Amino acid sequence: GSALKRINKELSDLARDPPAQCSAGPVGDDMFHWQATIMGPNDSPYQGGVFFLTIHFPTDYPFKPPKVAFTTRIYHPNINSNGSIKLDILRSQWSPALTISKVLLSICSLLCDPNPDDPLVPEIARIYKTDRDKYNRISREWTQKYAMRKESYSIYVYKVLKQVHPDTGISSKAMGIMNSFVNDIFERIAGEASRLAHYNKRSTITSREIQTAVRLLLPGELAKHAVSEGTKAVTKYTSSAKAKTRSSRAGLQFPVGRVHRLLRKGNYSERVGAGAPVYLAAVLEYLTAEILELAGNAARDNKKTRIIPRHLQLAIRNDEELNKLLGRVTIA
Repeated sequence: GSALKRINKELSDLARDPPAQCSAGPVGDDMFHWQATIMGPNDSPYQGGVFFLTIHFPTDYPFKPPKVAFTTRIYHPNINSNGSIKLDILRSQWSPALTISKVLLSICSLLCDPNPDDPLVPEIARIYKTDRDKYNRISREWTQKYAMRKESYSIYVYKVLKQVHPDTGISSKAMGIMNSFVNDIFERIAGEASRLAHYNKRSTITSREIQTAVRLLLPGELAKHAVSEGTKAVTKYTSSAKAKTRSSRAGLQFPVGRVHRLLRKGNYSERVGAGAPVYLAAVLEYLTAEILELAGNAARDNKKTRIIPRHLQLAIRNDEELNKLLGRVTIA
């Protein structure tokens, strides 16, 4: 679609020469929903703070303006508690010629030079005009008080397979599918968790939002066992000593740090608790163990010692719950 491609080009343009004091990227695999971070302009009382914004592209982009709003509380004549930004380009003076990079730069200038004559919060716009010292001081108070290549898991898939079926291998084509399953589950769970975080106005994704997403997106026994594996992992991670590896502290084969990084890298939320990646990592490992156990069992009926894409198709189709989860994923 034109909207998508236009969005993808701006990202490419933004990626090469990012805007000063700014950065933006999609949320998960959703190109129509971005997260943006602005470093406190040096020529402003907001210096030192990191402000988080949300961006939503309409279907008719670039012929319609993007919906931009602050998720971090800020004190400004043109920004209200809803994060709404009164800026001419955002609504009145939209043009397809503008870019998200230009928008963000126009917002930065707005923080350096407010427009108190066309205000969104009158009290702030009055304090700004009559007592600039009071405005600058409160701004810093708020700044201080509020603004402070598909992934591959071949090793861990291999490690789980060695636990479940020590004498069964997996072809390269079968391993690629595994990576597709793990990445899809990651995207869908994280995506939902992000939704829940924004929905309830939470700046940190914790194991709480990871569990609710699992309980909602996984069917029947898969969800019940998944929730059990995620809980057992988070319990072991808290009690276990700090000296050993995050994955080891949770008794998992999958990498917590990598998941934790991806949780941040994906812009699913402003922050990500330390429990969240453990929970998701445990959930990812369990499903991998389930899929690999069935596939290997499938490779055995045909007297094969190496899982191939066919045995993966079979293991999913033979299990009602898994097929409900992995039906859409392609299997060549």
